[PDB]
Amino acid sequence: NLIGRHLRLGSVEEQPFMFFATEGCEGNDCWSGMVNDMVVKLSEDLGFTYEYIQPDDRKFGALNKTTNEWNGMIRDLLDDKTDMIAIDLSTNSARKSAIDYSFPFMDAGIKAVVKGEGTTLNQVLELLDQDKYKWGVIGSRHPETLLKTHRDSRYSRLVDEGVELKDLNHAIETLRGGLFVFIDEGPVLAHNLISDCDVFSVGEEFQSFEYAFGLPKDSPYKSLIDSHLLKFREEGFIDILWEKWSS
Amino acid sequence: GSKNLIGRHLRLGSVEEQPFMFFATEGCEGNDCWSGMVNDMVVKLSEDLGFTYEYIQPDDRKFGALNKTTNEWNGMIRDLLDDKTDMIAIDLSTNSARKSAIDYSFPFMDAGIKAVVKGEGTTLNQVLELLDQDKYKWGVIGSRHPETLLKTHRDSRYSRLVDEGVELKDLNHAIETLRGGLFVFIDEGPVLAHNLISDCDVFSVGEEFQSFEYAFGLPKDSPYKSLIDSHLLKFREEGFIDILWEKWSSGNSVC
Ligand SMILES: [Mg+2]
Repeated sequence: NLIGRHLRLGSVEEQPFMFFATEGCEGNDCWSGMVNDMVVKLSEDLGFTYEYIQPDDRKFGALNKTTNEWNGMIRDLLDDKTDMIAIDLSTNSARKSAIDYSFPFMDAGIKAVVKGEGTTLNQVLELLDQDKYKWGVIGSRHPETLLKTHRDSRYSRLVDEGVELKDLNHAIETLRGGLFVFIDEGPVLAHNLISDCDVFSVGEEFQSFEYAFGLPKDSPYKSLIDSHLLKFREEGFIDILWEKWSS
Repeated sequence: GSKNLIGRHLRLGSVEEQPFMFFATEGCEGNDCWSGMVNDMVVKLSEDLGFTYEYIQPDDRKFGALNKTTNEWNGMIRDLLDDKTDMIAIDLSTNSARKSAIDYSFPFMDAGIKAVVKGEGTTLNQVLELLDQDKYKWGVIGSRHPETLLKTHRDSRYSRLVDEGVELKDLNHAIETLRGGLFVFIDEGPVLAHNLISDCDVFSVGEEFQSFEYAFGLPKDSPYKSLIDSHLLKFREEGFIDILWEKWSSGNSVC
């Protein structure tokens, strides 16, 4: 079904899933990481060519409830600028209302972290009842969406009253600045903070979701992508790649 | 697209597999014979999506595997392929053999293969050690997912394990045989965790291995997959699946 086809793949840098070199490379060779290794193997086995297309707005994607419009990689997919989103794309109901997901490749949860040993914070909602710590989530990323759609609207308060963060670099910078709880995703934080010995978890992880690829509704490629991703998991390839790429 | 589930009557494949499904064999009729985590999910789905349903068990009482001699399926998988059912509503493990013939819903639970053992004295650290000894017997249940995963593993020593193990008919027979002693039973983590909670003389053989999911089974080209997938994702995101596991899975331990 994919032999000879060309796939336009939405992606962005998100270590260790994807690394994007901004110079010293051309085309697909600018990309590396766990997801890139998956795409390369898919392309070899299924016989397609591909390219990566980043959203101009550099966002993952969320639905703005004021305008009822999407942004980020989700929007590029809906606009038919891409055929599939190849990244750690978290599963949530808002996205599911607009796009499909492939078979998942990894489980993930929401994790909150803070700099400084011995934090008094036991659970993130406690942030609302104090002013020693600031906190935040990154705009147009999955954790913001999950917290805003949580049944307990105190999670919407956390988002609305938090610091808006531009991207992962900005968030980690702010975290490393102290007195700041950053709420994001376990696997991304596990990598990326491996060497920050003075950064600690706040509470336990919460919400259970998956990382998958994103597909447009009625994609003719979903069946094959799903089958091959399942085989990757069953054969141990996903675990081998995580061991290869995660610090 | 246009087709939804309102007013449809679904035939759902299932069998008893505690704590996912319990089937009463007397003193009940129809859907009232069924209870468990999966039943609670189906009830909620039926209310939200507007379908009625019944459960249909395969006569062979198998989950389903592909016979490489005949190229035919059995169990719930076969019933689905034969249009006796519309969806398999159970802890249906994801594997590539099944995926060649059917689709899966969005998953509801992670699971792994787990090996357990009863016996005093020397014990085992990893299942392949079984091949180089004769103190312990061992087995997997025929036409169930662990057998399929071991038979398709690229290390054919796992096929030896299956081929040289004792034949087990179903979960009751396997647990019976395990409790008889000097036996390694290789099955699925969540199933064993629930059903062996009180067996203080049953221990692990190594760590869990192979990661897969439990999902519902759907025929290829089902007009209902999108809706079922969306609703199952919402169940997970809302914490409903976790609440049901806490409701149904065994707690405490006399051990
Ligand atoms: Mg999973």
